[PDB]
Amino acid sequence: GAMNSSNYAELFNNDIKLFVDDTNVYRVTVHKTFEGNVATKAINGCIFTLNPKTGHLFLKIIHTSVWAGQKRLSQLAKWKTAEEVSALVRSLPKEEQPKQIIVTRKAMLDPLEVHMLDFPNIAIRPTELRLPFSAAMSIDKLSDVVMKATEPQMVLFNIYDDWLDRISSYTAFSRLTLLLRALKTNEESAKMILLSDPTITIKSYHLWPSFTDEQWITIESQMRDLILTEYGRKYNV
Amino acid sequence: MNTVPFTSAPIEVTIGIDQYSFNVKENQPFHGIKDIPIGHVHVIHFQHADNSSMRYGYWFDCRMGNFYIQYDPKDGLYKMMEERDGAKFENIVHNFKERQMMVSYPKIDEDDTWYNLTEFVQMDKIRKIVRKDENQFSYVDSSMTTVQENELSDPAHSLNYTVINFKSREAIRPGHEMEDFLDKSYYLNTVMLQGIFKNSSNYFGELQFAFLNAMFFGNYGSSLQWHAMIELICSSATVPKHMLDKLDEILYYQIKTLPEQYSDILLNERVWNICLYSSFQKNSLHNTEKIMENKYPELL
Ligand SMILES: CCCC(C)(C)NC(=O)c1cc[nH]n1
Repeated sequence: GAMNSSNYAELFNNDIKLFVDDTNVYRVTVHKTFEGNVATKAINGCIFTLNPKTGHLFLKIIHTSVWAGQKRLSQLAKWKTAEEVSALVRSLPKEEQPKQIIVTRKAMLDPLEVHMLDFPNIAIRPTELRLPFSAAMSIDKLSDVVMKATEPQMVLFNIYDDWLDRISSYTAFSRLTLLLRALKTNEESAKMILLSDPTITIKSYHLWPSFTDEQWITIESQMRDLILTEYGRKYNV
Repeated sequence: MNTVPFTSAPIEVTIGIDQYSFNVKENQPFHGIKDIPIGHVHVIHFQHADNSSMRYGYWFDCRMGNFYIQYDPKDGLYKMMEERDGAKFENIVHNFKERQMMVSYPKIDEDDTWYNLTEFVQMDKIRKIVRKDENQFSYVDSSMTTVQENELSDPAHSLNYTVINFKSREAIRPGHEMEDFLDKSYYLNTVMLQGIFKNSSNYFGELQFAFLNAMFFGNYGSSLQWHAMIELICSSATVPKHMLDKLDEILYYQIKTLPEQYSDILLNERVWNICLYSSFQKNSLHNTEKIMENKYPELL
């Protein structure tokens, strides 16, 4: 069933699983029309499909053409997500297919369950965790590939860079959630923390800067401070 | 007028005959029920005074044989049996009638309730849902499970209702996942109506039979089946107009007949609110919506 604080280490066992987040699939800018009405303009989006044990990110870019002439786009987006996740699973060799798929929003359960009826042994699960995967579009290289797409495209990334050479996947996931939570709570400040020091660079094949172990500890402390702050700046505490 | 005689009434029991019920005391001089409507299936049912647990009963059609009730002190229940000796049976019934030892099924100037609840119910279809081919009548009780409940345990004693499952490959065409899940017309019209039931009369017959087993026996799996069959229609955007009009009449009389005090356990809040207020057919069940809103506004 649901995934929460009590079964957190299950994410890092040796049963293949994927998180699926659909919060950036259907993206719009809201604007005024010449007549003073309001309309939306879709921009490119993405499905965020992540193996939390390995860091493998299957980023399916959703080009705005998939919405042309369609109605009820927020509903369609859930079914398009489920369609693309199902297509991904079917494209993987059997021994790479997930045993569980965890959706970050409960509204994806029925769309994904229906699309995965051919896979009765893959468990579709919700979670009680509030995971900050919407902030994926605050990672500059991911935002860039999404916004530059002229057609549907899948791009494969490791969202942990090379961290697993030095830390475990529990620690890597905790680092990722901290970074993404910070970017979600105050993107400008979080990005300043990550890129203020011009001597620490991002490798061409990486998403995040090449921090040493000690620098990660400092960075991680600065992100906690940011989150606690905003929590005060927010609630006045 | 047909008759279901009783050998005797050895244990105190609330006997039901269709929508009627009456009390017979332990060893009361009671010998059965006369003046029963030819042309209708019927159900005769029982609740012992000492064990209100296990309501049970028999679906039957007097045109198919001469049936009587006899208590079995070993199995502890009133059993329906068929008498093959036609003259013996007629003679027995005539004696009991002459001595005025039978209650009478009432036939009331205004009444069409039982017709309206069983319009599409056929004994032959009942006997396929309830499998016991050596008898012409069908036993049902409170505890019998449905084939679908067993998939999710004695098969001989099951209710073989048609399995309806909205998240099933049968319900969902590959490549039409969203379409078929949000508009169930292809599952209703092609899979179920054209494919399994053959026509809407057979579909309504099973729907009405499921309701009556839910109401008279408190059979939970029957209640589930009734609601699933309602929901499959209401969730289809394309339904023949005659089916919607008939469904409205069917449900009207079921809601009218339901005991007011059983509404909390026999009516599923989600299905009814979805069907009357959210579904494609939200505006197509005027009679049902009106009686529901006036009789059970709390459910809604
Ligand atoms: C003495 C003849 C009238 C009978 C006795 C047949 N009425 C009943 O048995 C009866 C029992 C409960 N309701 N009606």
